[PDB]
Amino acid sequence: DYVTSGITGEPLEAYIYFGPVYYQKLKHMVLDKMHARARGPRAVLTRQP
Amino acid sequence: EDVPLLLMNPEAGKPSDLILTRLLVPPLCIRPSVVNEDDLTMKLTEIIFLN
Repeated sequence: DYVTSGITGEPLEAYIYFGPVYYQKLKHMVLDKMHARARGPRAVLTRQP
Repeated sequence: EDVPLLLMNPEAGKPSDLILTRLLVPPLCIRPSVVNEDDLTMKLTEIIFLN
């Protein structure tokens, strides 16, 4: 399709390929994977985290 | 004289030392009391009991 750029207002040189594709959200979200440790609980036997 | 021919360094060991007749017990930081007690504590208790 003939497609106009939203930043500059001028049209684009190459045509752009639009269409509805079935995307599906996977379960790996970053709010469950972001993790940090400054210092905290250590093991009783080998005194390392 | 015959100990280095058994390939033992007589400064680091003696042939009499391979048979244990006295036995060290590890400290409490090696066997934690809340693990209740560690398996080495039970085995040492059983050695005292058999004695």
